[PDB]
Formats: sequence, C-alpha cells, structure tokens
Amino acid sequence: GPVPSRARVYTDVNTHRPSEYWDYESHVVEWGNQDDYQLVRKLGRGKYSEVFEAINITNNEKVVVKILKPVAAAKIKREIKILENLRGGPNIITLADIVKDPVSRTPALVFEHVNNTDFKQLYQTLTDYDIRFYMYEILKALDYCHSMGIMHRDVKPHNVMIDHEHRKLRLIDWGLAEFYHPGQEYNVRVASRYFKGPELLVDYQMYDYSLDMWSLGCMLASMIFRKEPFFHGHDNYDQLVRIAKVLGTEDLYDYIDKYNIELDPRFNDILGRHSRKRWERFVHSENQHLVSPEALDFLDKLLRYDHQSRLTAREAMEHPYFYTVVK
Ligand SMILES: Cc1ccc(O)c(C(=O)O)c1
Repeated sequence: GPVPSRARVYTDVNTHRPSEYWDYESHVVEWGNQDDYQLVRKLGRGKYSEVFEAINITNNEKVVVKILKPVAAAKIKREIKILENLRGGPNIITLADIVKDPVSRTPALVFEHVNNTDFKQLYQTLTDYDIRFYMYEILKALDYCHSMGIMHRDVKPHNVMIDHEHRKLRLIDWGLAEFYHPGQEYNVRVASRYFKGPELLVDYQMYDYSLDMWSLGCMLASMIFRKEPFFHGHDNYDQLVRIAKVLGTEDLYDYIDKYNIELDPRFNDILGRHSRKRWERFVHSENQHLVSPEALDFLDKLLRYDHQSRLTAREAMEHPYFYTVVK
C-alpha cells in the first residue's frame, strides 16, 4: 500500500508534551458567564456555526460570538483546546471566553473583536509591498501554530481577518485544525476546494503542516496574478486536472510513484498529458506590477506536488521576496 510520510520539522512536538496538551477529549471547559455578552447582529452562518457581532457589557468592548451547531462533539472540544494552546501567539485569533448559549444549549466561543472584513475583500487590490507585508504576517501565524504541533487545514482568504487601516491581521476559524502526530492518518475532507493540496486530491492521508503551505501558495498565486481562484476546478477531480495543467502530469505521476499511491481510475480519462508551464505564462499587463523574480521563485517553492519538498513556514520567512518588508 502507500509509503508512509513524516513532517520534516516539528515532527515530535506533541510526543514529548504531557497528554493534557493534545488529548482534547480529556479537557475540562472552564465556563464563562453568558450574560456578559449582548448579541448585536448576525455576521454569517457556515456549516458548523453562526457568527455574531456582540458587545461585552462588562467593559463595553466589541467581541465576536461563534455559536456552535449541535452536530459534532469531538470536533467542538478539539477547537477549544487548539484555541487555548495557541492563545497569545502572533496573529492568532484570541479566544476571550467560552459560554453556554441559552437558546441553542451549545458552546459559544467569544473572540476578541476584529474588523468585519476578510482578506478576500482586499487581497485582489493590494500593492506589491502590501502582498509581501501581509503574507509575512500570515507566515508568523503558521510558523507559530506548526511549532505548537498544530496544522490549520483551512487556510483561505475568508479565514484571514484584516484591519487594513491598522495594518493588523488575524488567522481565524480553527474548527478544522488538528494536532500533528507522526504516522497518523488524517481525513482528506478538509480545506476549501480551491485551496486543497494534491495530497488531499489523491487521497493520501499521512499529511502534515505542509498542507497549509500549499493553501498559502494558492493564495499568493491568486494575489500576484490577479486570478481568483488560481486553480479553478469544477469539483475535487477537475481541481487536480487544473493543477496538472500548470505543474504538469510528469511530476504528478512521479509524486504518486514516490508515495506508492493508487490514483482513482476516474482520472485516467480526464488528466491528459501536460507539461509544466513557466510562471511567466500567467503574467500580463494588469498584474505585471505585482510580479518579480523573487515572487515567482517563492511561489514555485510553495506550489509543489511533493508535500515534503515545499518550503516550511520558517523557510518561507527567510525568502528574498520578504527582504523589502520592514522588520
Ligand atoms: C473573529 C472571528 C470572526 C469570524 C469567525 O468565524 C471566527 C472563527 O471562526 O474563529 C473568528
């Protein structure tokens, strides 16, 4: 069957820690007071929660309340533990409280206020400098959570909250996040279609932090090339074909050969034969001011089929693309 894989960094972070850290099922939730929070307006509803702008009446501060749907139980406890472990980390959303919602009778997570604007609202109109600046800020969040033994697994523009006026960023929605344990097989039904890594699309379960680096590369490609999304699949199958039209089929078959993966036979009639395209193929008069040799070299090193070959978050922070960013 498939050949096993291990992360090349932060491999054994969870193995050395006491079970209290990663055994989210044994965690005891310290319940706050639901009356401290007054709901103001509904911001949105996703698959697993409803999100509201609210006010913390004990200090008049604005907060965000995420009321969980009563679907999964193990999933709820995992999100709370991950948020508590990461609290105070660079550009990580701050969990302020956990209360029991009086109506839904489910946990409600209370977060520090952020502007009601996601990165998808701004990321197609940034300058070259601001793409570099904000990507460096996202990398600080990813290296921190990876160093803490956690993969986000849902990196996408909607999950990056930005306050452009204040040049501040937060990585949000840790509901799909998981503790990395070497040799563990994970569910491939994570991330949004356009940001899914080839490991998810070929059903390779022993993936790691590097999945977040492919999703980050998809975001960068969409920003520097002004193409939303960069890989525009009609479904999870066509998503891999769209990737193969850019990266080529030869490196795809080498990746599948290396990990001894059984590619779904559905692909035999749709994948075709494609050579790797040079990154200059995507450059045009409308995006050329966002492209540089450094941007293309950095993107090339994130968008690799082999998850073990992608830059790690710390390696990404060292790249020449960020030499222009004031630190
Ligand atoms: C601050 C904020 C806003 C919306 C959200 O959905 C989240 C979250 O899921 O963590 C956080």
